[PDB]
Amino acid sequence: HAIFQKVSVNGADQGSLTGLRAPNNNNPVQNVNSQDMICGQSGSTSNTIIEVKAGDRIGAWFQHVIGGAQFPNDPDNPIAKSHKGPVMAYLAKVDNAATASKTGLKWFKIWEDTFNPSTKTWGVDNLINNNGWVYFNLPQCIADGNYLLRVEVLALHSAYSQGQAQFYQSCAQINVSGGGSFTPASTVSFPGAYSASDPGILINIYGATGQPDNNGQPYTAPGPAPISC
Ligand SMILES: [Cu+2]
Repeated sequence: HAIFQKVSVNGADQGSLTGLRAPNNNNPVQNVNSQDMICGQSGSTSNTIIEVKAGDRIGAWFQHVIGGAQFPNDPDNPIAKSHKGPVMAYLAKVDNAATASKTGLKWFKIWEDTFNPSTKTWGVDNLINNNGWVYFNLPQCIADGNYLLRVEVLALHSAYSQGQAQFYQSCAQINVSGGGSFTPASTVSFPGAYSASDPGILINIYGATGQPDNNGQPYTAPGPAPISC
């Protein structure tokens, strides 16, 4: 139960919900065909378009509730330790980030922190270790102009049952400067890219004693592979 609710560019805190299309509530989206799977549920929107340069270090801040922790010593801030799973980042080219409809956009994945079989660590584990933040670099090669940056936590604690995997989502409205000439080799539709019966969505991640280690097996994240320049 968390909400990506704040961007940071090379450390520069862009402000709570500045240029964010983010849910009001922290309830999970579980129907992978739902329109809520693009930028999460409808709720907060913004008129800001975050000015970034191709290559910048984007940090995305997840917290239990809007504002941060729901109460002093909140055990589920930034997210509950049980919510093991990957975190994923997509881009989609638009004319005007502020106006653009979230529907029908051609998405492409730029980054993912999935699972490490050896160290037994998930994307969410790093999320928590980084006090809610998730850092990644915007690819150098992408072409200038407006994008929707779509960061997405996938929690797989109950994902052993069909349609019980949990998706947490939000979109930063951004604009890219000092870019290249990379158009994606292929794109994916949202909703559409994820199938409920995927190895990464329908999956039991619990080992013998019941620890969420995926029996030290390599996780296969949903959607396309991250791009490369
Ligand atoms: Cu939850």
